[PDB]
Amino acid sequence: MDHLPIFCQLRDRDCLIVGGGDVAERKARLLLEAGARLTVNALTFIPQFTVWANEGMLTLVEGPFDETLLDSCWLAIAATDDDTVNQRVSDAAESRRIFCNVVAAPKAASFIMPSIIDRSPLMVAVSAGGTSPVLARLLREKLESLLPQHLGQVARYAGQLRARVKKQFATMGERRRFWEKFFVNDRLAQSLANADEKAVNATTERLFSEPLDHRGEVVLVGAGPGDAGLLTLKGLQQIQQADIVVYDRLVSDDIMNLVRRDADRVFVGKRAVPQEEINQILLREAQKGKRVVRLKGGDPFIFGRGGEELETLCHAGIPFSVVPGITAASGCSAYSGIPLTHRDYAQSVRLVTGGGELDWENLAAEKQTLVFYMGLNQAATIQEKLIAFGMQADMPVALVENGTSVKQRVVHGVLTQLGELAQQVESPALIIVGRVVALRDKLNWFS
Amino acid sequence: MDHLPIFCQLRDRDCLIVGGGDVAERKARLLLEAGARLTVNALTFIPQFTVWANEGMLTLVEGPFDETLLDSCWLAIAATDDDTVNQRVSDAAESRRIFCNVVAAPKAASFIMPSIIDRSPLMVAVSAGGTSPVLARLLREKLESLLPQHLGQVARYAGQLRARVKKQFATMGERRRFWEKFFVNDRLAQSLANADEKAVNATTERLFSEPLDHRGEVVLVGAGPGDAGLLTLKGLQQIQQADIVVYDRLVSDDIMNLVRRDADRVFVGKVPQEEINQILLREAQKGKRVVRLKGGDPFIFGRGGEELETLCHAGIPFSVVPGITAASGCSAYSGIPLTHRDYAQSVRLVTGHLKTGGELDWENLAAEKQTLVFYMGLNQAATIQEKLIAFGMQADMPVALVENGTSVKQRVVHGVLTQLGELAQQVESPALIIVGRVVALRDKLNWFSNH
Ligand SMILES: Nc1ncnc2c1ncn2[C@@H]1O[C@H](CSCC[C@H](N)C(=O)O)[C@@H](O)[C@H]1O
Ligand SMILES: Nc1ncnc2c1ncn2[C@@H]1O[C@H](CSCC[C@H](N)C(=O)O)[C@@H](O)[C@H]1O
Ligand SMILES: [Cl-]
Repeated sequence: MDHLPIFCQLRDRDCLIVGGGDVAERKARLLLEAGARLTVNALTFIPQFTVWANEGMLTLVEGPFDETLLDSCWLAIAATDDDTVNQRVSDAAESRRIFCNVVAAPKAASFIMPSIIDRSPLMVAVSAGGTSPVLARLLREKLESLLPQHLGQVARYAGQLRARVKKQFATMGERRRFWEKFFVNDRLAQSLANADEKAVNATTERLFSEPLDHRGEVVLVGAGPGDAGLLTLKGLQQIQQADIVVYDRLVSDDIMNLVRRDADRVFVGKRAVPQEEINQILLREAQKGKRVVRLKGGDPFIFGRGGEELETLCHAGIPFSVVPGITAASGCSAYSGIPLTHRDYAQSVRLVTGGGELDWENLAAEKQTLVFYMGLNQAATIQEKLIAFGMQADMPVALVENGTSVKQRVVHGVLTQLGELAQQVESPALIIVGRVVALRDKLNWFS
Repeated sequence: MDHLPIFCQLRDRDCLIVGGGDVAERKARLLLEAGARLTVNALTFIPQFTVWANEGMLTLVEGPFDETLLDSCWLAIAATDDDTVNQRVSDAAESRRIFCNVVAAPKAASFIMPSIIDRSPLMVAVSAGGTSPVLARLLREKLESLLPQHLGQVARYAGQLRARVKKQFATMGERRRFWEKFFVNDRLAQSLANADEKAVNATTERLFSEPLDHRGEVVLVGAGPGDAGLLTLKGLQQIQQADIVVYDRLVSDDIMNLVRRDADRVFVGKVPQEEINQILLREAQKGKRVVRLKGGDPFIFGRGGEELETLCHAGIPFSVVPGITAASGCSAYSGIPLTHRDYAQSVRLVTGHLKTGGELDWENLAAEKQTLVFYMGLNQAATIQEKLIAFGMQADMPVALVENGTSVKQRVVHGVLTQLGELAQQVESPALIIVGRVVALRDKLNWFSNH
């Protein structure tokens, strides 16, 4: 430790930036977010500064550097392109004992500005002293993955709640157990972000009433189509906080390698298990006060039977939420360079499954993009019917298997070849029909 | 933000602690490790101060608070059990514009001391600012598990190499590609921790020798419909590393706070299409990392094709990260599942207005067993009501408009088809129109909020 990190309260304190270009604008925004009473000294300003000055948000002083602008200041920043000026500013502040930063130069400055993760009042700052700014960027990326946006909201609420955390919890050990289910109860977090100050109470007293070991909720989470990068932030946060993960084949191992190692896993997909057993497993492991995560390929509410799994839980009074995901259509479209819409090619995208019967004349109408989920088997009779109902036989067709994954296969061509091309693939695969499939020869950036 | 974190260089700068107990000792240890010229001024001192002064590491002043002792200082810590004394200290630091800390009063004074995770020269600082100390330790301990031990050695060796990297690579782009390869090299990390110099050099020489890609790139990122938690991991990596971010009206302020602070942002809302094409094409010419940040998914009514079509021929590398489309987002947050059993066998994503001429194929849209989702159809609600009824759709078919779906300003109004026109008047862009029997599932699956 040769830098001491301190968290400064800058609201209504005079702070000086010397320089009027892009780098000053990024430091000025930073210091404006924190409530500095800010002056900016420069030989000229990029328009964004003249805007801020008109909204009364800071003060501009045009001209050369005047060291008297430091007379009543608490922090200084050199952010010009002239090392002579920066050196003058740096030297004017050391004799006044104003902490000072030189953007150009970590050395020869009395403070360094780190990377920040803002969740006010909660804050995390990362630096390595000027040695490795990229490595701090990498740390900041990861930390932004991991901290819910609304954690600051719950941070705050914990404030005037420490009152009650003693007249209903005696030992410091149980006191921390409560605190631990507090900061992870996203139903409280969403309730606070959405100002719903009755969902907030109903969950505040459910936290003081229910036994200390009970945290029973269900979270339906979309895994996305296969690529672990295609998970959502809230999705990742949720599978970090899960007591149990109930998952099937359609969830990739890359996604499962993200699930906390000290967490129960129930494999529920197939081997070589009807819907209602899955419903009972979820119900069962939630009534035991465990935080359940149901992980499903793609998006839960698109052919995932997500609806069925949540109406089993609405009977028994079990909280739940849904974190959506990338359905296969979106992924496969993007990772094969076949946009579902483009210009006036198609007025509508149709996501269709493969009792009752499919309406055939509807599927042949022009100005559509047909996307068939679970249709490899019925693929034979699909080419027959579309031709029989008047679709042009030169209509491009594409089948995308293991979309977005490091083994993705794409097979394209023409509607007349549809039956031949469906043997060349296996589940999970997507049939895409329409004129946009011709775009892959210019847009395919994956293979 | 309520505090601005900075990292002070304390070597040879005077600081005052006032008070002399177990608290004062802890802060004094912190300031001594940071190389400060320390004065402690207290009425009595626990033994640890006595020993520190013996070895000539701080100056002791036994007596009541001496304001003049501030006159030379960069930081003051008030650390006594007397609030009256602590405030006199805070008031003397304020008149001299010296950042001051009061251990008993996080809300008074000028700076707060965070918890520290040392991986010197790597440091992570955590604080909830006094509101939550429990979450501080809970976060601090979790962070302690994520950062390896050898992260310090990698970082120390990175600074030693920083001079060589600046002479050898000319532009900013290729130093960036050097450092990205450097910090994800697990072999190079183990060789430093094992103090194996022959292996450090071998890997270092090969790295300096690799040709680096000088080209820029453009990445279409789907921002999702609004909630910042619905961005994808890949999409966070792109905007956390991007040089320029071209964004539009339909990207929320919460998503934009996730862009790298030292990147420039160009707005394209209210600008036509062929201009966006060129501004992208122009900003990628400088060989920078251009992110085009689009609400929703970029291939569902975002004209992501038009943008990338230029660059297949202009020799620019590009790729696309998909996003949560407004349909998937609004369904999950309205309680309205898009499919369900055989309520619907298919889901239609439809545009609200066509290319001037051309009529929507209402015969097709009117078909049974499908969920209908109209994008940017608000201003045409009344005609969708008419036409659908004209082409067979029943009258009591439920409908829902999800205005601003997935944000904290989300409104949802529902009804039946014959009310579609008046429902649209009490909503504003951006809104989605959902039509079909899955809308009835709302009163059982709504978990988000009663608006
Ligand atoms: N990675 C993938 N590549 C190609 N098709 C996929 C896929 N993942 C899922 N699918 C398609 O989706 C079907 C599973 S049923 C629905 C999947 C999920 N609810 C989603 O939103 O995508 C499979 O039959 C297959 O047609
Ligand atoms: N958060 C939101 N809530 C409701 N409708 C939204 C929305 N975000 C986008 N939309 C709809 O999308 C239209 C723009 S078209 C671009 C959307 C993008 N292709 C996607 O996948 O989402 C808007 O007119 C609006 O009708
Ligand atoms: Cl650094």
